[PDB]
Amino acid sequence: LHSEIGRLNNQSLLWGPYRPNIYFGTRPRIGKSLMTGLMWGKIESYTDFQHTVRYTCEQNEGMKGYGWDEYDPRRGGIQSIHDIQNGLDITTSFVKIPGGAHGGSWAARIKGTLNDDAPKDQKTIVVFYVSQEGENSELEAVPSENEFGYEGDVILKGRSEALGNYKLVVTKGKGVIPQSDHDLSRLRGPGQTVVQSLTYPDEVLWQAKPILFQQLKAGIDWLVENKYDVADPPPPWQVYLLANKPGSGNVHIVQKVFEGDFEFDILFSSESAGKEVTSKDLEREVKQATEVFGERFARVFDLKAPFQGDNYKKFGKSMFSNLIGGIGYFYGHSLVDRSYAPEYDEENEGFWEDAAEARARHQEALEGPYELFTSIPSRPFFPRGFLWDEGFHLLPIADWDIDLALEIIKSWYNLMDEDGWIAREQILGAEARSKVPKEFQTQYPHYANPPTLFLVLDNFVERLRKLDETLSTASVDNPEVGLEYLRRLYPLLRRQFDWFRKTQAGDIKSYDREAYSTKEAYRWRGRTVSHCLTSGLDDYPRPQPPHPGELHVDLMSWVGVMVKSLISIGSLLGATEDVEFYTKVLDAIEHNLDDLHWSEKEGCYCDATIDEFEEHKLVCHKGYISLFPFLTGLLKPDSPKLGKLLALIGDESELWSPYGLRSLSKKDEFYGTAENYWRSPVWININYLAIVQLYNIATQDGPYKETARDLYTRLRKNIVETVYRNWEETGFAWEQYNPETGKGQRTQHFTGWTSLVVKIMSGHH
Ligand SMILES: CS(=O)(=O)c1cc(Br)cc(NCc2cccc(CN3C[C@H](O)[C@@H](O)[C@H](O)[C@H]3CO)c2)c1
Ligand SMILES: *[C@@H]1O[C@H](CO)[C@@H](O)[C@H](O)[C@H]1NC(C)=O
Repeated sequence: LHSEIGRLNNQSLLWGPYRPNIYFGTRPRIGKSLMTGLMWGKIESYTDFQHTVRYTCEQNEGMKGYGWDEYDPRRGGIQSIHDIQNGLDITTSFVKIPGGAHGGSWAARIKGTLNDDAPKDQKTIVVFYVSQEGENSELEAVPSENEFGYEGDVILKGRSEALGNYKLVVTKGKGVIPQSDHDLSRLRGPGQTVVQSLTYPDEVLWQAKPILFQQLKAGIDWLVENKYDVADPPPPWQVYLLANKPGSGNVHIVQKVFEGDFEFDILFSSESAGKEVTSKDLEREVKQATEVFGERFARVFDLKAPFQGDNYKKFGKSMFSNLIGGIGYFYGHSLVDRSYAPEYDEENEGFWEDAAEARARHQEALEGPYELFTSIPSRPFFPRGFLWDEGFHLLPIADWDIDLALEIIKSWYNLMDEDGWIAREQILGAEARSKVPKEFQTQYPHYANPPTLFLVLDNFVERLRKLDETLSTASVDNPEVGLEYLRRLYPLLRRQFDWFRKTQAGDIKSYDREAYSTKEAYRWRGRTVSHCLTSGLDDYPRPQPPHPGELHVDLMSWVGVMVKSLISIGSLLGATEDVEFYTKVLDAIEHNLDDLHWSEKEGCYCDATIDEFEEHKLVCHKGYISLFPFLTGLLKPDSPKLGKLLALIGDESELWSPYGLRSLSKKDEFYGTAENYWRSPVWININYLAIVQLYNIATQDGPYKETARDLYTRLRKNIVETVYRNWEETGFAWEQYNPETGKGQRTQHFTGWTSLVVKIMSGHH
């Protein structure tokens, strides 16, 4: 039955708009297959279209906003794009139709409406670009009856091992098509849908913009050669209309020009299924998907007071939809330094200069290929897998569709190498790389990232203990299936646990350090004078200078999160030998958090170094780091240390702003200094951890029940309202929030862990 659910999940999830790096495009969960993308831009001049054309996601003055109004990857959804530069409001509706043996069928409606500022007679170029990778696959444009292009539908017939036989149709659509009275119309026609069918080597098919522009340029060169000149030039929109040449190839460019509003459909029909998909099917299944999205949202994200209002529900639907709508399928080689240079051990003072010298040997090489199916922080800025971000992303997604979340977890752990390393940043293939400066592509097998994916696994375990509808929960509804998933993943979780303990070890034994355990102590590898990128809190202040005797309380707390998860999963699988070890490690971390990291003077947890005189020193910088044992759920609800942490959390002069918890205390010497990334702003991912732990204490007997209830109530309200007010004013989820003004700052379209807000509103943890 595990095998049966696996195949049905495969078939359900195969097709999607799984190219979140571009406004709109489709690909299946197959490395070398059929991909589509949408391009559009106004044309007012002989030179403007190169500057107006849209393809890859951006955010700037020219784009008001964009995102998914509703989305669920098994069914499809609706995207809204508000383009000021091109004066267009665009809708892309995408729907999946199950059937046959090859992942089913799908359809898209593209609709563009001029805004009130646009010229009513605006000419808009729209391109549908289709590519297919594979040695033994075929794709052919059926030629038109008409001389110069198509009056009706463009039909593509293709075949592959992976998709079987299929037909991809771009409909005639509705809208005025401009007609040229120019002499050129005798050879190029007066204006119509055109198709160019081309072949390039498989590895460059993703470069749609340059491929398109090379064809436009060859057309303009043809005009120059054949005496079309500035004495009497064709109109711009005819100069940029490709000569019709349909045929077979691994690239097909479908170009339409519209005057005023337009719409057209894309119908992908799987031959292995029944009747071919129609525009009538598309309209019906779009209406059905909305109805089903609506009913699941009310069940899963039942917003509690005081966020019951319709405004909050629309806000919640927008944040959730953009998070799950960012799901991508990536395929290609990663760039990895596999030298394991001894400088990467960082055992000496000044280790950052040694490691810089090693990096400057440039022994990094492409390896793979790998695939990844994952949500992303940001379409315009970070359209790729980040390891600790994905733990936050999957908390709401698992509520929606636990089988989807387990698919993404499996996809991530299938990247783990023999030693137990997953790269914190997955840049798979040339397309993924095109967005990342070379200096920043190379992954390092000594760089960790917080194991936040274990949190998702903890939610799954608690749910396990206590057709698209049925599939979404198969892995909890059928315990045999749930357990088999954990049996197969369990060794990889354990391998990662051992990797952390082996590669991120701190030094107790070699200094004057007293503690309950000689073993449990941790130091993030990879830190520079001003940074610790691997912790996730890039520029949160750490001991100066960095030093091989450093110990990091967040890293120890993360290892606690992992042991506790392995106790749970180990127990379920009857791995008795394993569970007794985990139990002794947990006990050791509990004691060593106090013996190495607790400051009585300051009343919080601290990172540690060793002095100029080789002695253990605490270095206290009050902020997220100070609370880590509490954020990760390691403290007993009666702990005196908890009470001191609750006082710190609640203190307005330290962490507590009207807009949420500050990353760093106003009292710290490093408040608002340097890049001020994690040195004052409010981050929703760490606020979400605080909110969940306060709620845990508020719904249990103990000395802090009422303190925790008050802080829970207020922090939930402060966080939700800051994210909502900013969404209402800007249309955006932001990366972080200003604790003086409450303004969203840094990166827009951060959905992204800012979307946890939908879990905070729905409550009941
Ligand atoms: C002056 S700056 O404000 O542009 C600035 C200051 C400092 Br210092 C460092 C950086 N790095 C750039 C950078 C690269 C890749 C992803 C991110 C986004 N975040 C950063 C999160 O910290 C990380 O936890 C999270 O996984 C990651 C993904 O969501 C950012 C930028
Ligand atoms: C889905 O089935 C195909 C069959 O060719 C298989 O090779 C592929 O790995 C499966 N997809 C996954 C594991 O998501």
